[PDB]
Amino acid sequence: EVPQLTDLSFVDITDSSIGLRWTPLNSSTIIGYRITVVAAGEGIPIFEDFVDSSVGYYTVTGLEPGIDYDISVITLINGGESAPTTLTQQTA
Amino acid sequence: STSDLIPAPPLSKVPLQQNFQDNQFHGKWYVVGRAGNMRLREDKDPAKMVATIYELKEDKSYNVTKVMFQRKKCKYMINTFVPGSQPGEFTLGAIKSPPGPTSTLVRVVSTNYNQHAMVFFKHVFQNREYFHITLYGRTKELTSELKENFIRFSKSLGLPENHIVFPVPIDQCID
Repeated sequence: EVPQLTDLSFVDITDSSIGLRWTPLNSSTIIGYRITVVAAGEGIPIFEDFVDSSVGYYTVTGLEPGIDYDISVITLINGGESAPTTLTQQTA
Repeated sequence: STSDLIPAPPLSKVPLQQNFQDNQFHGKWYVVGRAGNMRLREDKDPAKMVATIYELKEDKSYNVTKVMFQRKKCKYMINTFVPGSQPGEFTLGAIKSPPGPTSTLVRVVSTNYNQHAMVFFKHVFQNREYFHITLYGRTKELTSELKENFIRFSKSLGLPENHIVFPVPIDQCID
């Protein structure tokens, strides 16, 4: 089963943006990461995007101040993916 | 990269309230049932979607206010719903994609304006299709049959029972 990121961190929290940092996983099985962002209690994501496997840094943009977002980063392999590493962060 | 989600239903399976009256749908709607295909982390103290306020504008769009309860605090989010090809159908206001959705869809499946409404939502992000159905009341209280219909509809769209919830409501955020 696919490895989850074990060190997702939030940095540079503003009223409209949250910075995500993590250490890229090294296995050549890994094709990238999906970032999914949900305003906490909503039933569908607001934001979802992809970065290739080289990336350890993504800034979520166009957020609303004072809202909790559940931010998930999912490890991808060809035809598979991890359980999500999900953390909640409020904007400023 | 093939999506592992429950697939979104064909639109043929998502009716529209016939003779939809935009002026009557207008107002406050409490969340009574929710169902969708996003996988939701098991949480022992989840944030809640309390209510949705639909304000009909002169241009026939809606100003939508989502009322949320997050870590014990009321929160308020704004969307615009722009009308679609049929009455009771809408899309969200133009929003930047990526990383926003490449398409959205809202269908008011059924409503009697003064008691209940059931709304279908779809958000597509390129390959990946998320969908949601919300059962709403003008109060927090609905009839068993109305709830049982929502269950049956959610199932007709391919949603297992565990993705179909009736959250216990708050006493907050409204009055």
